[PDB]
Amino acid sequence: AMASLINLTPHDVTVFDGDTPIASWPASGTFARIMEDVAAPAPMDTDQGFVPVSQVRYADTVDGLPGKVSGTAYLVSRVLAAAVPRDDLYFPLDEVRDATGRIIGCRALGQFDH
Amino acid sequence: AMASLINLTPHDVTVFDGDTPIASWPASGTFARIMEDVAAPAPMDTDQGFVPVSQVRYADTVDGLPGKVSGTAYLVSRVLAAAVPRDDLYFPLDEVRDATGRIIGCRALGQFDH
Repeated sequence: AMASLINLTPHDVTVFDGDTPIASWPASGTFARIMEDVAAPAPMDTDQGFVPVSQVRYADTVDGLPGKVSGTAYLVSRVLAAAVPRDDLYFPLDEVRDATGRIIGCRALGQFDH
Repeated sequence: AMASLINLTPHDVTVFDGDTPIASWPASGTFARIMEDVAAPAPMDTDQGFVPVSQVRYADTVDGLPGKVSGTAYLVSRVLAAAVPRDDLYFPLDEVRDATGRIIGCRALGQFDH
């Protein structure tokens, strides 16, 4: 039935119903992500000239993502949710922005269908 | 040797060396992405109250991504590049922002190491 969500993204997540925030989860301080190692750039010859290109290697595990348990689930980046086919991962869906374009909330959470 | 890059993202991609744009590729109008179908939200019972959650289904192919050829490669979203382990996909790396936080360029391109 009821679950609590822990926010593993760098920003507070707030769901808006119209102008009313109906749920909010503070950034936990932990950022669930697949860690990377960005190599120094090497030059690529393009029509536009020489362009720096870095190879990016990624870990085989996720950092900052707790284990599944009954009754707790996780707010993560959409990119992580796409990469990790777990059914306890939720991401902000339908971003709500202020006039400057800054994200202040979302209209729903999303879950990838597996 | 030399390659041209087609920009399959919604924004112009400009690589900066310091304050100087050393390469730029205009948005082609085609956005390479795995297409989605977002279901109507269903309620999830959370400690924060009832929250709308949409299931998101994704296609088995990529839309807007041309076939590999010698001498042409593709600028795509980092999220697509992560999902599709092709060696002709490049994404903006090390975003350069103006004072308002708007992305105006990048310092390099990235490629995921396979």
